[PDB]
Amino acid sequence: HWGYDKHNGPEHWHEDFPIADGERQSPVDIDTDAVDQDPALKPLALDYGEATSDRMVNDGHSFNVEYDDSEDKAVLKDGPLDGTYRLVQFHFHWGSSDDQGSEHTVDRKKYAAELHLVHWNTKYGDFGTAAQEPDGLAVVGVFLKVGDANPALQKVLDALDSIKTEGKSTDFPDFDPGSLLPEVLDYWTYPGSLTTPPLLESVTWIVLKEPISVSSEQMLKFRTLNFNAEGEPEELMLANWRPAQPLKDREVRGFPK
Ligand SMILES: [Zn+2]
Repeated sequence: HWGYDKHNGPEHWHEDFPIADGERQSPVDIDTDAVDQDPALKPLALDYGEATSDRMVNDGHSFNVEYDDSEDKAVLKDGPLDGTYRLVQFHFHWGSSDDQGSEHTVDRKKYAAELHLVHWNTKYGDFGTAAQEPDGLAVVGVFLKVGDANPALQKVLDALDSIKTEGKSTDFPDFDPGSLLPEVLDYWTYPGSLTTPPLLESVTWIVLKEPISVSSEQMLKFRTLNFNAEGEPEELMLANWRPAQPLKDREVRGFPK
């Protein structure tokens, strides 16, 4: 049962999921004195106005806000991409104290948490087919910097008491995922992987340069979730981040530089 504790955490994942030691694993440190420009890169296009959130679910690893991805209500295009990517869900990673918790780092700096907006390439018909392809998935990562409380985020945090344990779900309508974005969408990109098992090497990462905020009090709420199901031994989600993995000569590109 993979997790984040000392016996089942990231340093052990390679036993059941050997791709953990792969060529294109995520997250990574983004060293900003090593980032390259590429005139092929474009502005990020996030078309989220019509998005329809459905529900929030404690999956035993984090919690996911699920979207209707049966059509193009919430899509990602451009940036480094060459197709149309539908938003299926977003979730977060966070740490046990506010000084740590992001998966990506920027010149070794750790934010308090990181938002992952997970998308899949429509041409593959569904998420599972897409997850097996190098160009199949695209994840937008947004740092959460501890400081000012964030009203958009509060709406997510207000629902977490309804999904405290694994397998619980709650209705969650009308949440605009764009409300969790910075105003300007400058980004870094590189080829990588999912940051949880199965760790599949199918993700084009788009990591936004500008964090959104979170308060220290808000951060407490993330840590109240339970990894386990009702009636099982409790183990709170105090931390659920994978550390930086080796870049292995992949190119990190930046837009606009
Ligand atoms: Zn994630």
